[PDB]
Amino acid sequence: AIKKYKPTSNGRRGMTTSDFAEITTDKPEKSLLAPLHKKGGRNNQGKLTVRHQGGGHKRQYRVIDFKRDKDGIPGRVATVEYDPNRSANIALINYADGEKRYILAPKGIQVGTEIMSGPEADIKVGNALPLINIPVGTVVHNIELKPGKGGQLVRSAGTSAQVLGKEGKYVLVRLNSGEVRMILSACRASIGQVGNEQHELINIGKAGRSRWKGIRPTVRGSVMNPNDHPHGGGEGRAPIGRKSPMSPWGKPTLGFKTRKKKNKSDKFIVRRRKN
Amino acid sequence: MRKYEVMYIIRPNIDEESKKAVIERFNNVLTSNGAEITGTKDWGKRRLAYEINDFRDGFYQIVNVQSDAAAVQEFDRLAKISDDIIRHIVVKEEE
Amino acid sequence: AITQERKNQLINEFKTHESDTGSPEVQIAILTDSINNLNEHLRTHKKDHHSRRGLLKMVGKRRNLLTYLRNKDVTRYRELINKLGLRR
Amino acid sequence: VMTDPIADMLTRIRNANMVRHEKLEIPASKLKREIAEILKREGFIRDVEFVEDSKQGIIRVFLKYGQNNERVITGLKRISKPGLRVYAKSNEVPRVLNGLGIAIISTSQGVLTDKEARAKQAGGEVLAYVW
Amino acid sequence: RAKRRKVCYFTSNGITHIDYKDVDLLKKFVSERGKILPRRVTGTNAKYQRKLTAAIKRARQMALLPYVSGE
RNA sequence: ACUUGAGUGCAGAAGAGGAGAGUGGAAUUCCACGUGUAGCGGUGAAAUGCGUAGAGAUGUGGAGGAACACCAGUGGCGAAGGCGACUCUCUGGUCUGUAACUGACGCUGAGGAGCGAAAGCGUGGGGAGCGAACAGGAUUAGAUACCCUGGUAGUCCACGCCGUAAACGAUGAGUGCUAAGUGUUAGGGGGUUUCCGCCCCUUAGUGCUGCAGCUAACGCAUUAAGCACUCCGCCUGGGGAGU
Repeated sequence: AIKKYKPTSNGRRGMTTSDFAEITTDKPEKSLLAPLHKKGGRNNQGKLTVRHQGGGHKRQYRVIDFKRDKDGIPGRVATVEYDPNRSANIALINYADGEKRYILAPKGIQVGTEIMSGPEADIKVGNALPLINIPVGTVVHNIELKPGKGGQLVRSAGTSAQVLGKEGKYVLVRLNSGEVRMILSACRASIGQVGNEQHELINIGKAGRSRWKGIRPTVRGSVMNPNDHPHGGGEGRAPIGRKSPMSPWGKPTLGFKTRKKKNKSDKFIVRRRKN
Repeated sequence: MRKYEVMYIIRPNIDEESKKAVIERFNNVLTSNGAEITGTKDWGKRRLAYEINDFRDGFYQIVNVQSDAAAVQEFDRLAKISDDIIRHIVVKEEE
Repeated sequence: AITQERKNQLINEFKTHESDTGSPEVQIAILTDSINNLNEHLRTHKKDHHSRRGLLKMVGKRRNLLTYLRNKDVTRYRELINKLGLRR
Repeated sequence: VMTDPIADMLTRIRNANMVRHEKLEIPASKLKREIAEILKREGFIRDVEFVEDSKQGIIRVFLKYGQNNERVITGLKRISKPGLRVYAKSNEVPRVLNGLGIAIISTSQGVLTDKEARAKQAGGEVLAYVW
Repeated sequence: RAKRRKVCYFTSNGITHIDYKDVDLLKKFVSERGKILPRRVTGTNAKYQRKLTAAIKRARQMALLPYVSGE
C-alpha cells in the first residue's frame, strides 16, 4: 500500500512513503552484510565520469543469490526484509541446510512457504528451474543469459516476463519492454513477478529525498556557459538553438540509436522495443 | 464435499507405459487430497473434431472423483501445464 | 451458507420449544449467523453489489425481528441479545 | 395490507353491487356483523347468514336488488376515512341522501342507523354512508 | 392438430442428460453444417432445449462435437 | 387469546442475478515465408488511399486485443441500470408444494445510507476491430455536414471520483374485489393412462384479444388509468429560466 502525508508544511504537499507492510523484521542478518562505499560517480582514475550521482545515505549490501545454484532442498521463508540497494525487497530464506540466504522476493509470499529450486521444482511462486521445464506462458523473473552467471535480466520491483514458445535451443522470452530475446534454454530462472509492485506510484514530494537516496541535481542545457554545454548561450532563456538536440557531448539525444550495429544481438531479437 | 466428474484427454504422442505412468501419477495427485476417486474410465483412442495442441485425434479419457472442495482447482491448475493432458475440462457432477 | 450442521445444529442448539422450528429467537439465530457468514463472504470480494444488497436486506430483517422479540418479551429478549452477542 | 376492514366490505358490496352477482363474500368481523344486521335490517340485501368456522370469518350476503338496475344497494361511500376520522355530535349527526339514503353512525350504544341514532340523539364515529 | 411434429424429442424418453459421455443424442442434435439445431425445427421443449443446448456446449468444450464444420 | 397476514422449517423447481480465477474456439488486423500478377479498394458516379519495394487473392505458422454466431424467442433472472462462449469457488434472491413451528413480528416511509447505462475525470496497465476532434478526396453556389479513404482520445482492465438519460410502461409502493377467451415459460394436484400423450383444476410470472367500469379522445381493462383503503413524492399558464 501507499500512504499519503497531510500537508503539515510545504515539504509534505505531495510526498508519499510506502506503507511498509511487506517487511517483518528490522535488524538484518549480521552474517551476510557485505560493506559498501558510495563511490560518487568517480572513476578508477579519480575523475567523476557519471554526472550528478553522489550524496547518498550509508548503504550496506546484503549477499543475494541471483543464481539459486542449490537445488531440490525446499526453502522456508523466515522474513522478508528491506534493502536500500534496490527498489524491490528481499526475503530471508532458511534452507534446510542452514544456508540462510537473502534471495529476491516475488509477490504473494509471506513467512513459511516452501521454496525448492531444482529442475524438478514446482511453479509455486518462488521455485526456480531452468527454462526448458517452464511451460509456455508463466510469469517469470530473475532470468540470466549465460548458464549459471547470475540473474542479470529482470529483477526490479514489480516486473516480470513470459515464455512465448520454445525449441530445444533456445527459449523465446517476451521480456519487459517487449524485447523478445532468444535466451538460452539451460539458463536457470525463477518464477513470479517481483514483489513491492507499488514502487512507481511513490511521489517523492520534497527536494532532498532525491538527495537522501541520493542524486546530485542536474544543470540543464541553455543554462551553462556556451563553453561547457553545447546548448548554452543567448541573452538568457534563449531557445534551444542548434538543430539536433545535443547531450553535453556532441551526440544527438532524440532517438539516435546507440546499440552497436555490428553486434552480437542481431540474431538474438525477434521483436524489439515497441516504443 | 461434492462429486467432481472431470475427465481430460491424454496426449496422442504419448507412449503406452508412459501413458500408464501419466494416469498413475495424475490419479495420485488427484487422490492426495482425501478424495477416494470412486470412478474411472478409458474411452480409448478416439478422434476429436479440431486439434488440441498438435493431433488430428487423441487418446480420450474420463474421470470420476468424489472429494472436496479441496482439490478440484488442484487437479485442474496443477495439470493445466503438463505435456500429457491436452485440455482438461473438469465439469461439475450433479446429474 | 448456511451449512446443514449450522441449520439443524443451530436450530438444535437454540430451539425455544421442543418441536418449534420457528420461534423468532430461532429466526434471529439462523438469520443472524447466516448474515455474519454472508458478511465475511461479502467482504472477501467487495465489488459485488448484488450480494451486498442481500446483506443489507438480510441484516435489516434480522434487526426488525430483533425489535419484534424485544417488544414481545423484555427479559427474554435481553437474554437472547446478550447470549447472541450482536445488537451491541 | 388490510388498510381498513369497513372499506374492504364497502368496496365488496360496491364492486359486487355493480357486478350483478347473486351472493357476496366478506371478511367476518364485528363491523361486518353489526353492519350486516343494520344494513340487512334496513332492507338493502336479502339475507346475511354468517357461516362461521375456523379460523376467521366469513360473512356471506346476497344482493337484494331486483330486475330494476340498482336495488337497495344503490351506492355506498366511505363517510368515515380510517386515517382521517369523521365526527358528528348530537345536533350535527347528518342524515345522508336527504330522503332516500341512510347513514350509519357508530353510536355509543351500538352501531345505529341515521334516524334511530337521531332518535337516541347521540352521535359518534361516522361508520359508513350508503347513498 | 393438436401437437407438434416430432413431439418434444426428449420428454418421451429422457431426461437429465447427458452430457460428456453422450455423443449419440448429441450426434442427433448438433446440426449438419455445424451449428446447433433450431428449437422450432428440432422440436425440443423449454427445459429440453435448455439442457441439450448446455450439454451441447459443454460437450463442445472438451472437443467432442466439432466447434466448426464444413460448408 | 387464535391464524390466513408476514416469517422460520421440510421437500421441489428454475434462471445471461452477482463477485473472483481459469479455459476455449469462429472472425478481423499485423508479422514471417511460399504461390502469383497488375490491379486491389471504395461509389449514386468518382477520387483520396494501397499496389512492380510484388498488392489483392491463396497456403502455412505465430502474436495480441475485443466480442462470443448457432441455441435465441413481444423466452428467463434482477430493485433498476441491466445481464449471453465454457468450467470452478464464494454468494444473494424468486416461485411451487404439503403443511412442523411463531402468533401480527406488517405496509409505506420525508431526511439519512447505498446502487445506478453511456459520455466523461485522476493514476497505472491494455490497445486487434470500431472510432469524436483531425487530414485528404468527393457531392453542392457554399460543405467547419451526409458519402469514401485514413486517423488521436475513448471503448478494454484494476483501483477511485463522477450520481445524469425518452433512467419509459413518460403509469410510486402495498393490499382486497370485479366478464371472458387465447398464447408462454417455472412448478403442483388429478382423470384413465408402465409408457407417452391429451384434458381439467391449480399457482406464480409474462404476452395478445376484449365485458363491466374509467376518460377529453386515443386508449387501460385482474399486470386497470376500474372499484375503495394506507403512505410518500410531484403539479398550479407560457417565455424569462432550470438562467
